[PDB]
Amino acid sequence: PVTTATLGITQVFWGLDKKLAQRKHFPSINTSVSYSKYTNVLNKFYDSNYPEFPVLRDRMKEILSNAEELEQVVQLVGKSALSDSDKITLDVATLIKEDFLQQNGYSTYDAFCPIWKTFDMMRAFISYHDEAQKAVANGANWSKLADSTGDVKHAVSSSKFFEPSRGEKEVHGEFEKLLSTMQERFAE
Amino acid sequence: PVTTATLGITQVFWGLDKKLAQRKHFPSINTSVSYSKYTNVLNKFYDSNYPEFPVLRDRMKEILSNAEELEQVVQLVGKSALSDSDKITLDVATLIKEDFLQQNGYSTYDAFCPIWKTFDMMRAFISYHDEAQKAVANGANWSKLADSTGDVKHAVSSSKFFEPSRGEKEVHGEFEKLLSTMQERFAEST
Amino acid sequence: AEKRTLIAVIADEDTTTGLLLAGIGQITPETQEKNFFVYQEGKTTKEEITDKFNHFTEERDDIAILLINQHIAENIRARVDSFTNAFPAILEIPSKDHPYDPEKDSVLKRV
Amino acid sequence: NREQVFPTRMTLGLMKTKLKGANQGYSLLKRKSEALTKRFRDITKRIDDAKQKMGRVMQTAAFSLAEVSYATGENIGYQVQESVSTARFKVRARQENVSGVYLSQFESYIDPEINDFRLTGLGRGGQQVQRAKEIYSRAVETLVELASLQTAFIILDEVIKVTNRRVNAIEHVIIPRTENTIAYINSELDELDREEFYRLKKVQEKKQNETAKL
Repeated sequence: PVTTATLGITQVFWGLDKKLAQRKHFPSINTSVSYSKYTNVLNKFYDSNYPEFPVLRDRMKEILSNAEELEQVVQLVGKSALSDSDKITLDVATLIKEDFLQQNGYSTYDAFCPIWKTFDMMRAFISYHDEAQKAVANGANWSKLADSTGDVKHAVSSSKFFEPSRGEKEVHGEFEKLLSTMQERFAE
Repeated sequence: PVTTATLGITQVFWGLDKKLAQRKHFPSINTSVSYSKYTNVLNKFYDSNYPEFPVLRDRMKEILSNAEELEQVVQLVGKSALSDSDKITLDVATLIKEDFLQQNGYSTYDAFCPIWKTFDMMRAFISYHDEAQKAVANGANWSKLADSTGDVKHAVSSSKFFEPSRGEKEVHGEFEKLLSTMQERFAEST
Repeated sequence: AEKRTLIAVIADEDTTTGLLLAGIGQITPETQEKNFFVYQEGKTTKEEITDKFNHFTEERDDIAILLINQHIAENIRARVDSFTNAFPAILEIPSKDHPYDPEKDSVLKRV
Repeated sequence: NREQVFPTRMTLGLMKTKLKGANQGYSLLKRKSEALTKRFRDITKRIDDAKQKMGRVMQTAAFSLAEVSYATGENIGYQVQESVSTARFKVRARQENVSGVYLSQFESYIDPEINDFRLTGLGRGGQQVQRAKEIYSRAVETLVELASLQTAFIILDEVIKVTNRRVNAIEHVIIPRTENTIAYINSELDELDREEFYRLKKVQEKKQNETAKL
């Protein structure tokens, strides 16, 4: 009853899952159920500061929902002859869950992820997903593409290890190289 | 609530499953949930009188657990992919359930199985399982081994019919011949 | 698999000669083994033919497709039935004066 | 016949989600089984046609080989066996994606390293030997195609059997099991609600008695 009343009254809900908590997948936010009613208001601030933030957030929500549906279908049907794009979405969402929605709040590097750093990480993840999608749609096999771009995937993973204490100028430049490296793999 | 409080306070829990209560499988003891906490303290008596009793009981318990897992996986995925060892475990545990674990308390032979008879029959069943495992690991196909040793299997499964009224000396004398014949019938077949 | 790149022939002498002319079968010099072994009813025995077929199916991993004559497969019917593995494939080609029998086909029996 | 799940609202919701997923998987796997069964029937028809064609091609190749041997005046089998150092014909497996299965398809190839045949040293009938070799190569290609079709049919049969077993298991085991678990959980929470209602009714009776006394 207290949860229901608070859920009806409040505007944001950061639901937590015991299954994710026990696996030490903190902050353990239940993405399916969690919601925020302040995105409509915050479109103005995002257009002022980081114009691409709402689009990237919607893209990541869509990717996570599609990958949840695909994971349910995989659990149902043994992942038999999964589509290349479906495998891309599954891999990208697993990477997002393991390197963007999982941060140790007590670790020095990931205690505080500022808005600029998290926006750059969101853009890096979305660019990686888009590059994989476009390259496979061109004709590249996903297995060979992953074998070739494991270095870029590890760089995107280490983007969570990037220290925000270096300031915006240093961190933003570091992500600029990551986009350049990600674009370089697209040509190959 | 009564069952929960009783399980919290008592030391021995002989759970009964109605699935085995039907199909006339008495005692319908659920070997998965039942437990006894006096097995540790009873090691003194077991080492004094029947030293191999705890080891045989543990071997039978692990055989039953392995067969429970095998039956669980088979009931949904069939038995067309089991290994020879898995087939041996399933067959021996079905034999244990059909002959050893089930006891007809209203039959003269199985009204009262004393401790020595129970220990000897555990020895017989465990020796049967070990001999089958060794023979198959030697290279013998399990189907052909079962076809050749159906007589030994019947002799083991019919060991319950040995009336304890004959006495410890007579019943144990027949059981010693049962193991010796079973060992021979597993070496000649292999 | 990609490793299995060969054609096994255990048919009669004429069919073995035809397969050799086609070039599917050959004898490996280093391995001292022949992919296509000539065997007839008079030559060797049923047990030898069954052993050769088993070696081609399992020991000779390079063999991908096995070509066995219907007359040869008749004496190796038990081995053909036991060879339930898809790889390598087994084909019951007809021999000289021995037309192919649909009933004797192991693959067609599963239908 | 029920899952060992502790009766709770979270458990009830998890089991409803499990039941919905089980029904969805049942429908999807039944449809996949139907598609693979259509593909397997097509593969069986193609296998029968390929067996007939392979029999005809084998008869033609046997006739051609007999004609070549008659023209040459001797059996070229010994010479062919002697010149068997390397195989000119090789087959490479290809992982074709037919429906939801990944049945491998054999792809024949010709190696020009040892493409030379035993025409030299045959004595006579070189043209007949070459024609017989070409006919035998065509028959070998047809046999490779038939073997690939048979392997695909066997793989599809195994996959269809596994899928049908999975559908039957899902339905008969899981759906009664999950439905019985849902029923048991609903009954248990109904019992807890009834006990709470009785306790509240006793509280109301005590309060009413106290109010009447006062």
